[PDB]
Amino acid sequence: VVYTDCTESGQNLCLCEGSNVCGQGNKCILGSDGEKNQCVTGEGTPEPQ
Repeated sequence: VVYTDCTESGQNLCLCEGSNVCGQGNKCILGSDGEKNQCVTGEGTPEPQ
């Protein structure tokens, strides 16, 4: 039950915490304002098409 990496801050079923998944029910923000990545809960969508 693993996924792929994200492409931008905001997706969900991707990898944002280094290589750990970050997203279902929540929403990560990888590299904020040209900064770092972090996981927060919110409004987004799965990365897989």
